Amino acid sequence: STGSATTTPIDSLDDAYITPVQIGTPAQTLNLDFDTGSSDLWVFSSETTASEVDGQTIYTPSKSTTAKLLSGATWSISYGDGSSSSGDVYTDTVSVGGLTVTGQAVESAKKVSSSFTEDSTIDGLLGLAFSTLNTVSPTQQKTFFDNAKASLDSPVFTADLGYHAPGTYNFGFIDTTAYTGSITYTAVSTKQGFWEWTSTGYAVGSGTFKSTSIDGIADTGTTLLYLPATVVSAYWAQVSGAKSSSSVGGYVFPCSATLPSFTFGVGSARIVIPGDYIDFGPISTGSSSCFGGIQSSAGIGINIFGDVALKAAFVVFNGATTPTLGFASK
Repeated sequence: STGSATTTPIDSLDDAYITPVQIGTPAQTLNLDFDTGSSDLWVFSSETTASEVDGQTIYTPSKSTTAKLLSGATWSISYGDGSSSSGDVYTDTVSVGGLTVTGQAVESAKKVSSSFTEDSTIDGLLGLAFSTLNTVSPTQQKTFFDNAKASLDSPVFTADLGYHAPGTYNFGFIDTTAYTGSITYTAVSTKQGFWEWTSTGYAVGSGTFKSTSIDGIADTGTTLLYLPATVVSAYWAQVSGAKSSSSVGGYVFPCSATLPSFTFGVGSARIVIPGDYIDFGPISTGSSSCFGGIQSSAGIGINIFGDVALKAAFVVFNGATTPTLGFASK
């Protein structure tokens, strides 16, 4: 089997991407944030505290003939941005882009933090990191990918995120029309439960490439590119008037600037992030200070190749017995 679904930016900045997902019988379609940095499929639901719902579409298990309470199971998750959610668990039929899994754990939120409530466009998350990170207790659950894997034509999914445009998540096949050149594969460590890999270095603009190992994660659920402070300082030093602002919470730059590109290495290959991808616009409405898309990881504990980086590539998440990542230009 295969599946193919379009993913759409939630706003004009590509802050996140939503992908429609069918849950239950008859189908209830929710728009989920596919997150290769986490392993829970959770939804706004009929159980969510009413004051914490503001415009989201909810899953109502009582209206699904295939829903079953997963008795005694609870979940609770905290993300890198400080957001959180928790609740109880149903199993139900879940389909993405024509690919169906029966018996998927659908984590029903009883509580969500303010950042979820305030984002009316995101009806929940679909985790695509390794199932060792799933938070369901006392019986850990598998991700949609892990449950689909044995049925897929190939044990892979691909992320093809757009810049200010829709893109695609494919399951079970690699669309050879969706990228240019060849795919470069690189090793993955699953020790922390992430799609963790090592970039071979970077360049700023037209500058020389610096060969240096940068361990980080491929995380579709993170907006920005978070790299070591040395790398990030070297990038923003090429932008007149850029500075790190402790009041704003990262590097800002004059909105009048033209940003340089940023290149990262994948083995001997190179992915180029155009400068425009690094512009996240005014820090507040009408400001002439703009927020940068490359920020320091120093306060996180891990480097994160988020959407700024991933949207510049066609990315293969190879879930074979030995997992690997692949990157191609597009």
